[PDB]
Amino acid sequence: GGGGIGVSTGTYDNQTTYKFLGDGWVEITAHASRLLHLGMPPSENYCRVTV
Amino acid sequence: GGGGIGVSTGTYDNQTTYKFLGDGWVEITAHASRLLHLGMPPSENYCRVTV
Repeated sequence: GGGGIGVSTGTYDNQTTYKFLGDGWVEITAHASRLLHLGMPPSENYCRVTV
Repeated sequence: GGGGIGVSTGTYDNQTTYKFLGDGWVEITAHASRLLHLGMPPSENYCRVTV
């Protein structure tokens, strides 16, 4: 159904919309979309490191 | 009644009001008030002057 490997699961949107309401009030909706690169953690163990 | 020699007959107003309506529309009402000095016309006759 909605879930599928070949179907996209979201929409890229990065635009700042300005909605002027009244009496000088402004609704500023800021959309931000970015592509993220994640890699394998050097270790899978939590570590107490001392500097 | 409303008319009187000692009563003022108007209000001095010289302010630019900004009324934001919506969708970014602005109603700019500009009030302007000035004191005017008028003197007697050098002549009371219409004149066809040639330069």
